[PDB]
Amino acid sequence: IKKIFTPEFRNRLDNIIWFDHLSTDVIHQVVDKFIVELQVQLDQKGVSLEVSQEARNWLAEKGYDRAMGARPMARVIQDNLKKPLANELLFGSLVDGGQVTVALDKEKNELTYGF
Amino acid sequence: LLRFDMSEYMERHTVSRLIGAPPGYVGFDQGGLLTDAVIKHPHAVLLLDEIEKAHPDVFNILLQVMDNGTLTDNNGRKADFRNVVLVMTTNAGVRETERKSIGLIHQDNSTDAMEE
Amino acid sequence: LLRFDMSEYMERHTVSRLIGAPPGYVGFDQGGLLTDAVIKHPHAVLLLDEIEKAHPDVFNILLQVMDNGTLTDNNGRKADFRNVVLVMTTNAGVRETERKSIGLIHQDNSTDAMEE
Amino acid sequence: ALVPMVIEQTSRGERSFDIYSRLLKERVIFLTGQVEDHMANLIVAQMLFLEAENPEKDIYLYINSPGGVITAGMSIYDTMQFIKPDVSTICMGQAASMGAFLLTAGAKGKRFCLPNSRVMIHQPLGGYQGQATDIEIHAREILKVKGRMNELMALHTGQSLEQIERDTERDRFLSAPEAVEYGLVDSILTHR
Amino acid sequence: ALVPMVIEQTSRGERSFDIYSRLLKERVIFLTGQVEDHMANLIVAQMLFLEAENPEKDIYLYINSPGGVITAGMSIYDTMQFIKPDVSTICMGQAASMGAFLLTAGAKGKRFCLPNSRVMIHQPLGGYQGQATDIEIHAREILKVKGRMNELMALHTGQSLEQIERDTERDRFLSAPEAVEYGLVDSILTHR
Amino acid sequence: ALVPMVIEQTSRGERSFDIYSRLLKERVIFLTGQVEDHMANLIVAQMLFLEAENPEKDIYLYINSPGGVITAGMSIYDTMQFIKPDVSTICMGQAASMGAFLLTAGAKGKRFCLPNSRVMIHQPLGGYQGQATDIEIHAREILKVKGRMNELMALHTGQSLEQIERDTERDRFLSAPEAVEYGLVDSILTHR
Amino acid sequence: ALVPMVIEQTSRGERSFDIYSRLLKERVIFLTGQVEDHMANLIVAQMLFLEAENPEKDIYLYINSPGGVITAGMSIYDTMQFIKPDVSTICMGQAASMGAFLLTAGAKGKRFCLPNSRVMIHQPLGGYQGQATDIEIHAREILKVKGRMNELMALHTGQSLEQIERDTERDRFLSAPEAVEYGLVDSILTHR
Amino acid sequence: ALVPMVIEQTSRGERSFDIYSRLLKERVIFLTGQVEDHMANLIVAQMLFLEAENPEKDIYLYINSPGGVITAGMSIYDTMQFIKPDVSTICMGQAASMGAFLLTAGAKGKRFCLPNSRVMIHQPLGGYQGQATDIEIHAREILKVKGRMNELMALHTGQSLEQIERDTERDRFLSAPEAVEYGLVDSILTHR
Amino acid sequence: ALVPMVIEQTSRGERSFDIYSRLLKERVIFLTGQVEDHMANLIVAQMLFLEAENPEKDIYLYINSPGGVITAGMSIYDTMQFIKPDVSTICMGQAASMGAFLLTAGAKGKRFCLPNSRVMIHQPLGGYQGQATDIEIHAREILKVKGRMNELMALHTGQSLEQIERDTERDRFLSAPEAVEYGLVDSILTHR
Repeated sequence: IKKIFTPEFRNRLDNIIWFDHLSTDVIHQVVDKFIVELQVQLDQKGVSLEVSQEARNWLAEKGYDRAMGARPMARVIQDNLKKPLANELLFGSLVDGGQVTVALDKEKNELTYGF
Repeated sequence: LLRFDMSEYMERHTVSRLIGAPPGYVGFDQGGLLTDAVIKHPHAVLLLDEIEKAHPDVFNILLQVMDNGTLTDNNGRKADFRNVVLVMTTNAGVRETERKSIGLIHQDNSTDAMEE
Repeated sequence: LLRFDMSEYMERHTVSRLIGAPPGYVGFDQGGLLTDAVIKHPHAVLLLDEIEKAHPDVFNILLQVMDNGTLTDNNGRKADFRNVVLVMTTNAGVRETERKSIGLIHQDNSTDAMEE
Repeated sequence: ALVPMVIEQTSRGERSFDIYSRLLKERVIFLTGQVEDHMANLIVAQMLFLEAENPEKDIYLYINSPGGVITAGMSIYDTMQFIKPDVSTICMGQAASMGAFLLTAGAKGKRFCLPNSRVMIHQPLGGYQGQATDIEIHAREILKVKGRMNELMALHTGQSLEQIERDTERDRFLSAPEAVEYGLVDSILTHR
Repeated sequence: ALVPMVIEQTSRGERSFDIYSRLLKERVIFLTGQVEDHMANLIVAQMLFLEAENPEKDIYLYINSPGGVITAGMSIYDTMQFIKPDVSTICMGQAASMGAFLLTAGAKGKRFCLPNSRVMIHQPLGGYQGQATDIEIHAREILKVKGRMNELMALHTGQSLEQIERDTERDRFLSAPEAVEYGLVDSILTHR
Repeated sequence: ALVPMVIEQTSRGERSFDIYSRLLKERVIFLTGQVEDHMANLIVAQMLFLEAENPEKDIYLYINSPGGVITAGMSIYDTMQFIKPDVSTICMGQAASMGAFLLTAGAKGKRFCLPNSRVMIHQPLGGYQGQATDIEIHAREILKVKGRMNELMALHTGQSLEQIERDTERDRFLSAPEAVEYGLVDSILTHR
Repeated sequence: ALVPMVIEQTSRGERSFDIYSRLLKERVIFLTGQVEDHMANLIVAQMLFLEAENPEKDIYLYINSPGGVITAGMSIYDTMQFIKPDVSTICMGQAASMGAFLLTAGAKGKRFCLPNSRVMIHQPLGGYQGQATDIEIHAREILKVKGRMNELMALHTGQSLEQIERDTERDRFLSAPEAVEYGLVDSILTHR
Repeated sequence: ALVPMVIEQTSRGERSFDIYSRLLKERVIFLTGQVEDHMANLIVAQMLFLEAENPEKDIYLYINSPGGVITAGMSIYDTMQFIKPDVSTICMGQAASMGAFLLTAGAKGKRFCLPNSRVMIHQPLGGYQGQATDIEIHAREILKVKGRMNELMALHTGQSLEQIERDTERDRFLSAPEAVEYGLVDSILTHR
Repeated sequence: ALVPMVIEQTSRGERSFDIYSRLLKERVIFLTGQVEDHMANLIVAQMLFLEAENPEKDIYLYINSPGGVITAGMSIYDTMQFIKPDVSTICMGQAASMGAFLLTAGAKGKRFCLPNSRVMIHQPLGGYQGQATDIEIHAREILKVKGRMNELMALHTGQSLEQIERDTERDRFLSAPEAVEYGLVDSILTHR
């Protein structure tokens, strides 16, 4: 920053706020807000989603990357949950709304629910 | 008081903007940020901050002004430095004494800032 | 009297400063420091200090001036030197006659004010 | 190419560096072969050099050595105990005699050795020729050194002094797991 | 001109590089001559360097050597196992004794030798002079090492331990096709 | 200057190279003196380097040597067969023993020698000391090598195997015209 | 790479310097091994060089030496007294015989040694062969030298001359705490 | 790094010189070791070089040597007298035999020695094997040299020739104050 | 730092030359030590180099040597006579045997020696072992050489041939003033 912004600019700021990298505890909190956003979208279709705690801990681990902040968490959730939901919403069992839950396997698989 | 920060005149392009060189000047008759400042206020004091950061072309334009009292604008107009005082600063002469030496016994790294 | 200090032209990218940058480049609006000076003042004495430092590309320009009296600037204008006196100064052969050869028997130490 | 060159990029780099200098930049020092005076003199210079560059970071010392001169080895020992940053010692190959002595002198909790390494310890050797009076003087000095080395072993390993005294009577060989159990090292590195 | 220079091109380069540094850059390490402490120490430094530059690519080790010191050879062995990328070993000329041991230590599926090469294996050598008490101590240590080397051969080759012990009592020579059948290498390179 | 360099302009410069590096650049490798491990190791590095630079052009190998170690010599032989571009060998001075073997191993139609050269061939030498049991083991290994070398001579020269065996019983010297007739080389260079 | 390179930032920040030169720049000189003429001449050149660089700053001399030639050592002894800035001497490893003599010659109040070091002192050695008359001449000179060094020890340590005389009759060994009490050093350095 | 590098500023500041070259620049030359032909050929070149650099300034010669070959010493001896600027000789350590000869030959008023140094003088040595006729020729030549050396000593020291002749019969040792009173040196340097 | 560096300013100012190259540039060549083939070969290259640099200026040859091989020395002799500019030889220290021969071979009027130097001349040495027939051949050749060397001495010095033969029967020593009278040199240099 010091090499880009000359003193005339820097000396007139109230401050420079440095933001840090996200920790793994933060990731667990991040997963929860993303799961909530997913549920809001599902409410619009009449679908109730219940993700287990184990499934959350699993996703939190899969998406952690200290160097990329929270953006990978969004990708992980989209890839693991939005994907199979999309198939059911369009062609199958969730066309008319329904119940979805997710359990974690001993094999580290997402045991998605019937509907 | 007229002021310029030399760290902003560190690169060759910015140097021509300051000078008011026929090419590479500010606006159409800036010119010459330096020439203008010394035309508008001929008896002023000119302060150049942190001068070791200036591009060598700045360093040389200042030497030329020190020798003849004038700076020529891109439009042929001239600044008159015969009534001004040039104050140049720099925080380099004391940076060496901030160093900690090697060895089982640390020594006194005080230096002669004038030599620096 | 026009004065240029050749110590300011010891690097290849500096020659264009005297003539002007070609079309399309930053720096184009310089008519050439040298070519503007001798267009404005056709009758003058031109002094080039320390010609024993100029980058070789500089010498290649002077050859045209000395032989035919003229340079073309970057806008195609002719700088006419057919009315000026060119003085180049140097201390090139000086450190060649203040020394004697190394050895027990001295060699001629004067006939050098010319090989250097 | 007894020692190859490596290339790295930085600012305008470029810059090529003998592979051992390349590693000195990472705060890695190797100690190999016999411990003597010229070698030891050089290692001490490297440690002072790293201490000055950054007093707050660890220095890694790789040890692979059959033993050597005690005086030279003590020069290294005292510097390691003086300089501010921790020195973490890693044993590969072997650490015998004076080599083992320096291995245990690293920062507590940071003494580590590879799984197929060997550590061997034993009382100091010496000798002398001359008048019976001079033999006495020299015998007393070697015994004092033996005593001092045992105290330092007990201090760094946690063993009682008498246990140290018995165990160095004759060459004692320890496998990596034995070095851990005995207290010469804290742990064994396995795979990254 | 013991070692010639080669010139490569990049962006601005140019860049001239001792032919062996030119190959280190391609992740190729050569191991020749007797295995000893100073040379082994250098091989280890080269492997750590390459591991850091790109942890995701293989390192190729060219082996041509008569044997050497076990302790020094073990440092190489442990580093190969510790570091992340696979190390693929290639045998040309000969791999005898400790050289043969390191050859089989490469990544499974990637051990290869040229068709006119030779591999030879045998139990370790050693000796000692001293009091009967010291002789016993040293005799036990060499036997422990012999046992350990046999376990590692069996592990890497797939032979039972008993078969390994029988086959190393005396020097055993294997031609390249024999090394393949026995399990020391996976395959023979022929023509590109 | 214990060795000669040379200046050359390509573009930007120029450029200054030890005379041997100057010739490596033209795809010329020199093999002189005894064949041993360190020198053989270097020749292989040069051949791999040239193969990569341009797989479609011949590599020229100049041979002038009295002989040497078979193991080292075989690593050269195998690389020459493995790499894609032809290797054309030229003999000057002498090609004796292992040197002659490598000479005939070059690309067919491209083996050439100078008119005042000499090429000698013979069965391999060796020896051993030890228990009668160890003697048997080592004796059989040298005999296997002898048999293998004869097969390769027969393959490359076109002579029957029996004829090769008879001719290597004792040192056999051939003049350049005989090397051509016998089949060790294809032709004799005379004047440009 | 017996001696590694280090790099330091300045203005340009390009320069690299052999680690020993890097230390000379910081006014650190090492004295190790036997004291002889070529070594001593180099140390004196370094001190004259530093004196010229800055007459107002201390020079640190690190000593680790078994002893040596008196004549050579005395050229260091006198240089240290002749040059303007103080020389602070630090003993690590050992300072024996002539090494001890130079150690105590450092600036008063600035003579320090590490805690596990050793200092040993003793009357000078010498010898000769020749005619009885030459033997007398040479014997007188060695005795004068002994007397002179005895006077300098008393001057620098504060001991009476007679006490010094008795203490150098036979090898006398002093531990770091004894060197402090005796008066050879002023203090023991412990931790940064 | 046997000889350290030093860096100095100028304009650009790109100056890196071994410490001895750095001191030559200040007009300081050192003479150490035996006086022989290759060494006392470098000193002559250095003095001629400095003479040209500045004919009006002093050259400092540090002498610390046991003696040597008369011929080699004489080329130095004559050059010092031939060249225009004064050469000031300083004795440190020892100046024995031919070394003392050169010490006293420096510019008058500028011959100085450090206080704990030693100077020793004695008639020249030599020898021969051969026929009685050749022995006579060689015996005469050494005697002429002895005579010439004595005249030069008397000239430079101010002693009568007879006194010089009586004092060099057997190894004569002089302490620094004795050399001053005798006339070999003008004074004793104490502190800068 | 066996040979120091010197710096010279020109135009740009970057010149760093080993002190001996610095003097070659001033047309000064130094001949010291034994005369043999490799060294003689270098002296010739330097003279041819200077001849081409400027055919109209003198070359100075400094001589300090005990003698050497006649065959090697004669190649210097012939080059000196062949090339165009005068070679002026200066004798310092000593010029014995072949050294003296080359000394007198310099340009007339330009042979000069320092006042405390020595010149020595003698008939050539040699020897042989073999059959009586071979002994005769080798004896004849050495005698022809003796003859030729005497003719050249007489030619260059002005002494009659008979006088030269009588004077070289046994080692003859000449002081600088005698060399002048005899005719080996033209004059004695004294002071600047």
